[PDB]
Amino acid sequence: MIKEYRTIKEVVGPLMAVEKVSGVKYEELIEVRMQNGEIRRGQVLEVQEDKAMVQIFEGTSGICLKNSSVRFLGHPLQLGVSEDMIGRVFDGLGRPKDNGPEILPEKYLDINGEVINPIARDYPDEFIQTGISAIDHLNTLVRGQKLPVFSGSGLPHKELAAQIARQATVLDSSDDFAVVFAAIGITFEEAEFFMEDFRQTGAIDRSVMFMNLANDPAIERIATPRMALTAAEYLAYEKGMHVLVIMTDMTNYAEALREISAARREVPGRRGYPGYLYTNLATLFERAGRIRGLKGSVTQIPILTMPEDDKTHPIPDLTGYITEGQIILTRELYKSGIQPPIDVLPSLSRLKDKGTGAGKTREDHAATMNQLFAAYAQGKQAKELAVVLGESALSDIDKIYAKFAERFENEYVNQGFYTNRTITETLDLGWELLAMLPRTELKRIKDDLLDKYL
Amino acid sequence: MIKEYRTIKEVVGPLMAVEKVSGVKYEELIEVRMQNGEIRRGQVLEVQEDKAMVQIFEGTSGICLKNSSVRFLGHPLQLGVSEDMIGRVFDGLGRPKDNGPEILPEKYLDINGEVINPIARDYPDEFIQTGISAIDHLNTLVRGQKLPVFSGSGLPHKELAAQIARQATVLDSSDDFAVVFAAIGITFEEAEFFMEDFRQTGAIDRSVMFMNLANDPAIERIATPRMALTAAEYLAYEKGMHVLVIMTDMTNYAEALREISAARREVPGRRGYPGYLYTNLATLFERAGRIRGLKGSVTQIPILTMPEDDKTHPIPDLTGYITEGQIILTRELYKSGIQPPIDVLPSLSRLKDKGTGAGKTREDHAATMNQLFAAYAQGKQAKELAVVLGESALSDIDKIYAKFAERFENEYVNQGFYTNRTITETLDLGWELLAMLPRTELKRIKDDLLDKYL
Amino acid sequence: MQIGKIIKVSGPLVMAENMSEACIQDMCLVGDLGVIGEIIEMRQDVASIQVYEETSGIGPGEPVRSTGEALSVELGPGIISQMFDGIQRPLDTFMEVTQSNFLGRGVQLPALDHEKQWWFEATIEEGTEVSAGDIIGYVDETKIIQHKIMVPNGIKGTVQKIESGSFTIDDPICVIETEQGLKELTMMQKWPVRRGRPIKQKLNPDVPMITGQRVIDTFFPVTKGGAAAVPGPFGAGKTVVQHQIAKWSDVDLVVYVGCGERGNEMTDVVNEFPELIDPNTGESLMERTVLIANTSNMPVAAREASIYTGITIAEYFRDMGYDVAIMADSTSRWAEALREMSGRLEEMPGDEGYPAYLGSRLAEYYERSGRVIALGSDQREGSITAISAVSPSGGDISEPVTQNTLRVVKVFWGLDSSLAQKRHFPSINWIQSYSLYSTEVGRYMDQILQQDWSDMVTEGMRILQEEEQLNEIVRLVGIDSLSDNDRLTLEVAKSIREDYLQQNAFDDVDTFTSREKQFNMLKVILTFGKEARKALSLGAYFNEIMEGTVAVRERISRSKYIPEEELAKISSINEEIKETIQLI
Ligand SMILES: Nc1ncnc2c1ncn2[C@@H]1O[C@H](COP(=O)(O)OP(=O)(O)O)[C@@H](O)[C@H]1O
Ligand SMILES: [Mg+2]
Repeated sequence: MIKEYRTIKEVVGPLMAVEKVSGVKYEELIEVRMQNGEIRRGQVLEVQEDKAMVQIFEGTSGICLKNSSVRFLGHPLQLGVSEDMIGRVFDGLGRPKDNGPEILPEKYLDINGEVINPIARDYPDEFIQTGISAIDHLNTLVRGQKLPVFSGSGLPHKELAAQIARQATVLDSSDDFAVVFAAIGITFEEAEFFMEDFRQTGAIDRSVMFMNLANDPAIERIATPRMALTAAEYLAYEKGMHVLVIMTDMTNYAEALREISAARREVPGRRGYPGYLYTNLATLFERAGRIRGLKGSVTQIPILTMPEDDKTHPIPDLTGYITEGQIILTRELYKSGIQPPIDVLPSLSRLKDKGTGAGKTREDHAATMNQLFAAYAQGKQAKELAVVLGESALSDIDKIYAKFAERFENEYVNQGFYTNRTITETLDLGWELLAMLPRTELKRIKDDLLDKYL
Repeated sequence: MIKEYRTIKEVVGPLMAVEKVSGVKYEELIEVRMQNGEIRRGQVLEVQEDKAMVQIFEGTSGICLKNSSVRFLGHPLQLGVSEDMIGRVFDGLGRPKDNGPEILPEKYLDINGEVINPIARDYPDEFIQTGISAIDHLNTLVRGQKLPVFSGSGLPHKELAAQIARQATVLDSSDDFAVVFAAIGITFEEAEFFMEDFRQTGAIDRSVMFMNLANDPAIERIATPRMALTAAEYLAYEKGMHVLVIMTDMTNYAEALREISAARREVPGRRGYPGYLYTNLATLFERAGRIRGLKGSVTQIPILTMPEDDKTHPIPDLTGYITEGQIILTRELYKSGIQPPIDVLPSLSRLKDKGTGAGKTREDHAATMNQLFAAYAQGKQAKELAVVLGESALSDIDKIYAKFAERFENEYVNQGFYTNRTITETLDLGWELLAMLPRTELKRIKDDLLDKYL
Repeated sequence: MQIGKIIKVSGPLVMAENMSEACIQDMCLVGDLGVIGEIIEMRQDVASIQVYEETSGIGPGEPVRSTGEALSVELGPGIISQMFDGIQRPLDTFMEVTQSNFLGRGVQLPALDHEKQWWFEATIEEGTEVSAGDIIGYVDETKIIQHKIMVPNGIKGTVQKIESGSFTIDDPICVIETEQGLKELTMMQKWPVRRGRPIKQKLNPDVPMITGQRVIDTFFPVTKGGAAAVPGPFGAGKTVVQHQIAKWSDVDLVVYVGCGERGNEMTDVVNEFPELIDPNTGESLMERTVLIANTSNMPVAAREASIYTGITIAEYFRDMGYDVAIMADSTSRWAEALREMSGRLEEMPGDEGYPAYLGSRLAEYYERSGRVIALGSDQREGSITAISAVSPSGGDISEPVTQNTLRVVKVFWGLDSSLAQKRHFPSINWIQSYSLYSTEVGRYMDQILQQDWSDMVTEGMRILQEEEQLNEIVRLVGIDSLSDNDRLTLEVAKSIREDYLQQNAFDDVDTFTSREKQFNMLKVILTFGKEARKALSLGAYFNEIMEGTVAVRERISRSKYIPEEELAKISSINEEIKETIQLI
């Protein structure tokens, strides 16, 4: 039975109040039909007795309290799913924006999804050869892992995003990634860059895209990740696909969340950001992983720009607390013409233990992982004081470290935005990337792999 | 007489609202009889018309509203004072904890007490020898003074307080301090430290304990100090005993005071603490000193841990505005093995001048203090210069003062927590330190004292 | 019975009228679904309810029924080796009943199996007078852990009838002749989680726990019945530290609480623990462990319940005379849950938005931990060691949750990002971290090892502290300006950090280090220092010592990988150190 109330009691700013209602639930989705034919989407924030406080996505501007109609849909914010979402481009609310054949959805799903039972979860251990050695060796990605990229404005994180989408795939398997891309609150020309790249590479023919622009309503920017993840969990846990999800910019998502919070007159937490920012972001990143007895997986790669290049900022900080590692891009490297400008020292992966030694490489280059970490650390401390001051403490124990950096960032870490290298190649180049440090310097447990190749 | 009310209106956290009452007075003690027979007490915070707002000491957990009654006892919260309190251990509300007999009270005294007439006051003159050089010499304690200790989490403020109460003595006939201890939200281990120390020295037989621990209700912490101070002033002004009052933790008292003010939705001051934080602490610390024509006294040594080691925090800041000086412990000195870790530079005693000199302590007391202080401040500034810049940057006169401050901390301030130095030993030790300095730079000591002593 | 009615839904806060007979802290079924909620406030007939499940799609008009009891846990045989919800719901049974891989709501499930048969062995004779805490028999729940059936609080009388046999946790197994009449007992007892289980008295935690972690057990030890906080930035090693403790500690039972963290981390525990076998006994880790999981995208209010569920279960086995270690990861999410409900209740801050009673809530939690004397005639000893992780924003430990924790606990393991960035694990900052048990632990270690271990810890710490001061000078002037004695001190300090402090948790041998191995390892490192100190005084230079000791120092750097059954290959370095340096 279709419900619609035609009398609005109170409108204070972006907030509304509807009286004499019944059977209206929390987080229920509503529609307001304007006197000029326009239809605006809304959301029930709170319900007392015969009253319902709701918020309109497009704002309450130009709304009459006697000449308007508020339809209560009897369901929360949903997404229309189907077999024919691949190859299509959608809105921030799941509406077609590519002007193709409109699809008749099989069903509608709550965009909040459901929490996977931790017992029913299947821990990720399948290695993903991203092609990028900085990632593949030191910060290894795994199917089902949530591994974000921390960048800054002006840095090539968009180039790194497209790169990973192009060349990432699972070893010794016919499985190909189904990419769900989600643009969040970005400009038209920013969104056009992705639309163009996906068409030229043909990645669009194997992808679902949810494009949310900068001048779209703030609520829609918030709904976009949940729209994309609902489509991701659908293609994975119902179609058996291995879905790769990529979102940008998460900073925009947080800023939209901050705006919405202030509109609801909620007291700001640390640095003016909501107290539930950790929780809110956790309802997105935890959607990744695998399930026992079910084919398919969900892999997330969030992307964000760190405000003022500050890592202690709430947005990347709380992201680092939730996700299983992070990939850092610095301007100091990017200024050296390094693409990708990945700094391996602040970078991390929490699921690299079972990914290594199984898919690769039986400790062949899984073992050197902790060395290149520890050696590049002293290699940087040495290069720091040896550049600004005179002769290094030792040219065999202190300036030898400097030799193993400059080229091993201009070569070992360089790679290319449209360049793809295999893991074998990476472990090939890697043994050659120790250029040039003698056998005295490699302080590892083995002498075996120090003799097989140079 | 009075009667019980079954007209409780609401239970919200630590607050209760009663309706349809009469004859209810401000700050009146109440009792809450629950349906299970359990009794909780509280006091009136605000009363108007037929309503009354009270705070519940034990809390409102498990209270059924419909089957509970409230008694109005017709008097504020009192303490049954007796000389049989000595050697007994009570809880936060002044009730037996040592499984002993019920005290047969001489009288009941309102725990808020009354303010001493400034004319009737007797100025604290009598020097107290704590045996600690950093106190006796530089920040002198006098009988009747309120001299607190500003500490931090992990710092030995317990050892310092225990040492004072164990070694404090005037140089005249009386060698008897009655110790009134008030535990406020402290842990079991911190409570056991004082218990074991008082038991081994036999101080437990001449002391009065008011113990409110961390597992005990927080709202009781508001009445606990007033309970102790009322006992303190009773034994001092009505029984003629020289009372030494030890209180910890004072920070826990402010937190409890902040819980009530938050629950009552009052307008906060700096960092959420009430606007009356200064005045409220003042009703506690002003409760000290001597009275004309009366023997015995009340000496307070409050203890608070400075949040974030920040002195500018409202709790240590407002306390400094109230008390007559403060003994500050720092982490930099505790890590250097200094016992006690007293930093004298921010330390102070506002009653040292008229408590020392000729006739009390020794004629060179004031001069040596100011000279040691200035030289110590100069040396610490020289050490900082030796940190930011090289040792070469330091002049010959800088190294001498830097070494002075180093030995001043090692041999003078650092004496141990169980060593009792006499005032003469302290002053003599002061001259042996000044001997490290050039005679020409002693610009705070006249030639009279400079020739007589080394 | 009185049936309430919802009048207000706003996030996890629900208000309902027609509940005048309702009580504070009582549990109630909320709405059509019957989701689990707790009453926290009450204004006349309307009660404010805190729901521990999702409240989306719930509105006014729906019924609310009070259970008449507080948030409680089921305590009895069949509680060990189980992974529970925030409010103690079997996640495995939840998966079986609901036939779903996801978490629904409004589904009631008993915490234990009331159908399973257990063998109850009576150990008390009839005609014996008992009270709260007294053992009447036990159940071999696991081959090691005896589940001792104790008399519940409030029961007092004589044992009239009792007999051994196969019963369930519902069947009466013992009859008590009390003053109020006759009361029959079961193997199960219920207890409110917000109320700490009664004890006779608390005791001083003076016995060091063997965590197996060298940096901890040596320099910043925690005692059985002690509390330790682990504040640090993300990726510092907080969760890894608690994992190592939960698996290597010389503790009878382990209660791990996953509070608002990752779901994969609880999955990793519940999967690997049954595969980790103790060679001495043969039992797996899971047979001494109880799991409580409420992830970050699970209901936020249930983060608080997960804490009280875990500590109460810890208290239950504590009263049996067992040592129990409870891990809370992370306690910051608990505070966030308190902040969430604080704003919903229109309350007043508070620091950083937290409720004003945050400090009290935390202080009450850690005070429930400690070494105690359990109730009973035999006066048995129990203890609860609390290991809590704190997650400061940006690593800034001056935030409320960390400060309020450091004022009630005595152990502080401050993690450092720069150490983690150097792959120096664990990332404990040896300069700023501390343990106020170190002195009492010191005399214990000296007494049980019959060695000057306390002096060894002090000396090793002095070198680390002197290193920092020397590292200030090398920053201004070159390293080559230092004396040979200072150059030696730096090299010994390097050995302390790299060979002793650095400890990989993913290495088969390095993951654990026994007390005997820690002694031999530290003695060797300090032996090289003293012998090289003598050499310098006897004319030898610094460089000549280092070059001629490459081989022996290499044995030192690998003494962490020496198998436990052959520790003699570590102590023989002491002889080699003296011999090789004497040759110089
Ligand atoms: N003791 C350790 N040994 C080896 N690696 C560690 C250790 N502690 C942490 N790490 C590494 O650091 C990362 C951080 O682990 P985790 O404990 O989850 O961080 P946090 O709990 O502080 O967020 C892990 O992925 C792990 O690889
Ligand atoms: Mg973690």
